[PDB]
Amino acid sequence: EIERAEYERIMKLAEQQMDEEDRRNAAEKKKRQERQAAIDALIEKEAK
Amino acid sequence: MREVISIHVGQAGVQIGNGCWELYCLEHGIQPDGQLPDAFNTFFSETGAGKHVPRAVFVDLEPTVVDEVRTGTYRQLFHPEQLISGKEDAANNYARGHYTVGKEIIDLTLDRIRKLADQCTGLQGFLIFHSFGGGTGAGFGSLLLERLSVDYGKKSKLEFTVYPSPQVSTAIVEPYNSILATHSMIDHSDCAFMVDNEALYDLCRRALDIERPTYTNLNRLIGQVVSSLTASLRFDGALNVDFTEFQTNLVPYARIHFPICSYAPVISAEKAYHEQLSVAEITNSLFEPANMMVKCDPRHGKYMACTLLYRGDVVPKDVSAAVATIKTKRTIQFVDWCPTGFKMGINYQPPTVVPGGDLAKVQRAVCMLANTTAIAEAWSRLDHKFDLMYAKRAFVHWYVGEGMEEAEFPEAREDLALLEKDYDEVAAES
Amino acid sequence: QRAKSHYDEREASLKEQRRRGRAIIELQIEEHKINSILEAERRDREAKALAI
Amino acid sequence: VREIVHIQAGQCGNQIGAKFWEVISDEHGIDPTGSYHGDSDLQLERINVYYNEATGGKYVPRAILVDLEPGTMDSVRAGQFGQLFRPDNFVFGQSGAGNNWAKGYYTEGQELCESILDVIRKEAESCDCLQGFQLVHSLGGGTGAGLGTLLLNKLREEYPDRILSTYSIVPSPKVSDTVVEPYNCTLSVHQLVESADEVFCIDNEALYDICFRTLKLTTPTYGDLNHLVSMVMSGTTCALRFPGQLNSDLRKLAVNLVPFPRLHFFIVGFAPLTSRGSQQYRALTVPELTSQLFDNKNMMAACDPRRGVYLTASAHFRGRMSSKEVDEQMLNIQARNTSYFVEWIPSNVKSAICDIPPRGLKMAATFIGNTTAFRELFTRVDSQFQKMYARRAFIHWYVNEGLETVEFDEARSNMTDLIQEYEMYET
Ligand SMILES: Nc1nc2c(ncn2[C@@H]2O[C@H](COP(=O)(O)OP(=O)(O)OP(=O)(O)O)[C@@H](O)[C@H]2O)c(=O)[nH]1
Ligand SMILES: Nc1nc2c(ncn2[C@@H]2O[C@H](COP(=O)(O)OP(=O)(O)O)[C@@H](O)[C@H]2O)c(=O)[nH]1
Ligand SMILES: [Mg+2]
Repeated sequence: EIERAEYERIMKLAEQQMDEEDRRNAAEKKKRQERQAAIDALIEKEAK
Repeated sequence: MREVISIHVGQAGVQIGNGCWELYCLEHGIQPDGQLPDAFNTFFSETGAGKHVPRAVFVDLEPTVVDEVRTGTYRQLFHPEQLISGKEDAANNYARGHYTVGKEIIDLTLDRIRKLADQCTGLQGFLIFHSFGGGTGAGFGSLLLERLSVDYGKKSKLEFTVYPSPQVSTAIVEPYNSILATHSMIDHSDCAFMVDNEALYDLCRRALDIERPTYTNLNRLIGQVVSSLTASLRFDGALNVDFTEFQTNLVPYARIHFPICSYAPVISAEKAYHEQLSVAEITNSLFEPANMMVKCDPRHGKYMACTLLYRGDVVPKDVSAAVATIKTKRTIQFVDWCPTGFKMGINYQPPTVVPGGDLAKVQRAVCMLANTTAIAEAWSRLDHKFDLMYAKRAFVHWYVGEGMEEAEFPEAREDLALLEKDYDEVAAES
Repeated sequence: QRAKSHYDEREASLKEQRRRGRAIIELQIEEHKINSILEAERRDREAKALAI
Repeated sequence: VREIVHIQAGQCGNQIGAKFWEVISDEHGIDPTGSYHGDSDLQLERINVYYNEATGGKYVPRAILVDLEPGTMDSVRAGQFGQLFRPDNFVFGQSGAGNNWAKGYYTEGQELCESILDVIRKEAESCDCLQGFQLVHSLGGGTGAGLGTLLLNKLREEYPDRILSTYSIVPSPKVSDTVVEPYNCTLSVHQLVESADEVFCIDNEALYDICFRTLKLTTPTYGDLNHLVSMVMSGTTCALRFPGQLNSDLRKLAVNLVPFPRLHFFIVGFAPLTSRGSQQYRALTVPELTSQLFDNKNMMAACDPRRGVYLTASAHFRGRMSSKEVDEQMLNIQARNTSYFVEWIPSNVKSAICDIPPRGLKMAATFIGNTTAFRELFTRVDSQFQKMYARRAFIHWYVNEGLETVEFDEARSNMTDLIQEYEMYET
């Protein structure tokens, strides 16, 4: 059992790795576009 | 695909609309020319090359405010046929706008609205704005709603109107127009949100360091509330909320539809750095009468239906914790026959700000809509003022001469009275 | 199937040309109409100056 | 050859089912595009039970997704396994859900069902055999409640022999998402009692309690909650796909656990759940699993078994363990706690042992229980529905759709009768 748990922990780390990319991409792409729509669109009207 | 038509009446509707479209174009990121440097169908309509056109009709019997938009920076965004301006205003007279002047231009506006709806196949409802004290606002709003009732039948005709302030008033004949509009709105309107100028004036300084705001600052606060209401229809969220969802839950009876509105956190651009603005803070501060946009104390009345709409880093676990703590507040009372009384919806898109502006870069925000019997406090003042006016027949000759029959005034008075008894009967316990 | 995928690409390009034709021509026509007003500058402002 | 058809409805059902397909796909070892790149030969033996093969080395699941509004499926198609589902298996209208049971049953339910039954029939007869259908729907809302009940009634009309096993979420008592939820729950119970054979119900507040108590999840989203429902889903049907020391399918479970036609509502639980930081202190053995399984704090239903008594119970095991140890533990747990078991039914505990453990967990077990504690769940909605029904408030909205006010009285009378039936069988 533990003999296969040695492989099992590695595969769990692989699942954790997939979660890492998915959550990280969902956050990094979301934040900067959100700031652009708010602030960069804001800057135009400040000059206006 | 899925769509809302915006209709604006009178001076306030145009000026409120101008601020809202400023927020909407920024929040999606569409340039003032309609080009770029999604859920566009919700408020934006698409044309040939890159140009976007907004799904709005601006109506006023006075061309002054409309001509400002025609000359203004946003002149290219709006299609010229959407901007309809009359010749002479209703002169703060309900009868003049209802019968004499309004009926001259009514047919043109309805055709424009109907033509717009063809491109808008995903229609779910209409949003309409009025001034209660105004003549064109309230007077033309009644005829427009009455026609639309038979034109479209079962369609959500939501409204957002400015109710007269308890003490601040800028029109002597204001009580006449409000009592006449109230009779018209209570029948056909599906659900009409209420705000007043005086509480907006108080919050614009209490919540943020602006010593002397103008109509511009007030319009931005209104636009923020409308944006959060339509935010669930525009972006992904953990709990999608549609217009029919609000319509079923908010109103328990036909004539008790009138809700109240609130928003939090409203905080200056500097103080936001001092406070965490966690989910507990934004939820707890909503129920305070200071944050109410309608100057009626909830402690006088009771709560029967509440809705929470969240935008930010909201986690569902904190929502349950926040709601549970609210129910432990002995200062807040609920009707026994409505144990739950809460619908909450979560959206991921944060609020968007505007420069030369009043708000801050709040990471998470929340919108609050509720129905309370405290609105009965406001109605009694309007009824009392009207009785003083009609006791000596203060301004009857102006309204009668414009075609309106005198027999309507007692009828509208009875309708307000029946609403007052209906609110009292509902608030009664058993 | 891939061949019709490029065939779908041809349809997309043609439907793009449909918008491009209006996109450029209708803008040009308005520019010419503005220059017609530039002609109206001299047929009126200076001609009525001759009327003065 | 015991293929099971999977059906989803509503936002809640579609998201949970989407998480279910991720777990079952990972269990067999199927790439998100439908091609096999697994690791063992035993994975291919009975893959037909949940998948159809599209010539080319691609597997298409026996799944149907239904929603009244198109918003939910946009996330589903954008998901990791969105492409797996058949494009013609997406059946939906273009009207809002409305959060109304009567609207979801009479206005849009009639129009959608005529389109849905053909897809179900096309999926049902595509396989040589079909033991029963599998449904995930929400009782609290309008779409999942009304559409689920209507589709269950229609399936019972067409397939009397098949086992209609359904999974549902009962509205939470304290902090729930809907004002008018008791109306939908009360109306849905009437059809759910008489139509479905096997029923499982989950309380969301129990999920939050379980997640925070055990797994120390600082930020519990809907994903982990949907994930927990997935292991309950996967462990339920583990026997059909793989061998073991004792085989038990859905029909075995229904005959063993259902003593009477109206007592078939079940609660579920899964083990082992351990804190991700302190999981390296647990020498997990069969006695440890039994303690975790039978513990009240690990039950996915917000009803304490100690407040009532048990009627039937069953435990499914996964992995390589001794059959004597399971039997000895099972006898010991029955003898030690005789206060909660009826005297007239000895040996109320049924066993089932599959051979292959799930991924990530060297050995696992699943519990399904039936008890008289169900009265508390029905008590909460009954009191809330009575309060709502007192002042005639929201009857108005349901009147405009076509529902008669007497339907509330019939539904409450039926549910109260079920409460009484659970009460008198306690003796
Ligand atoms: N909050 C807010 N209120 C406004 C704004 N503009 C106008 N109003 C309100 O509009 C009300 C009356 O509007 P008027 O223009 O005088 O009347 P009307 O509704 O257009 O009808 P007419 O009498 O024909 O002009 C006033 O009580 C104002 O409070 C605005 O920009 N913001
Ligand atoms: N566990 C879980 N619950 C959910 C999820 N999505 C929605 N819910 C809950 O389900 C209820 C609404 O269900 P819904 O699908 O809208 O019902 P419907 O309108 O009849 O289809 C709400 O109380 C939500 O809190 C999810 O992904 N997981
Ligand atoms: Mg005006």
